[PDB]
Amino acid sequence: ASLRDIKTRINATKKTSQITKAMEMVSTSKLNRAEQNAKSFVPYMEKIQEVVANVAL
Amino acid sequence: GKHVLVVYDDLSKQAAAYRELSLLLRRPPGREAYPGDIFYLHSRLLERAAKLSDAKGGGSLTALPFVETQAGDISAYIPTNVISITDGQIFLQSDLFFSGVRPAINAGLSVSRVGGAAQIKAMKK
Repeated sequence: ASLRDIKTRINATKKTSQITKAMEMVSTSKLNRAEQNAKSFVPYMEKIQEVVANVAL
Repeated sequence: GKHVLVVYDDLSKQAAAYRELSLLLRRPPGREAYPGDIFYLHSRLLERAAKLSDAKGGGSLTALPFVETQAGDISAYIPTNVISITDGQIFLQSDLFFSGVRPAINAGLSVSRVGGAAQIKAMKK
């Protein structure tokens, strides 16, 4: 094809790469903040389950 | 004092014919083997379209030259020369053509330096 043909597709793909990288960074920060709630939840579930371990038997 | 519309179908083919004549007459060529005075030729042709003043009768002539490119290369020599002369350009694109958009005016690239002054008030609104 032509240089004119190639340049447009290169531009589009570079913009796509930019957008994908930005979304990857955002998801990384979201995952980091998401694990905290699981950390907070574990003690509650364990403390209820240990009471169940004798109440429900 | 009348108004005339003139359409030139292939300035590219006219330029090809003039290039052939120049090379047969053995004049030195420029880039893409075209003679150096092709721009003079086309400018002398096109700049004869004008809107005359009221003292001259008020007649006018508008021109619509056509230029054909190969695989969308608008940086070529004849397209650049013709673009640098005319007041505006309209680009028709095959990718728009086959996706259903006919006519294929690409509004993003098309330019008109005489916009607004050439439209009625309702259209301008």
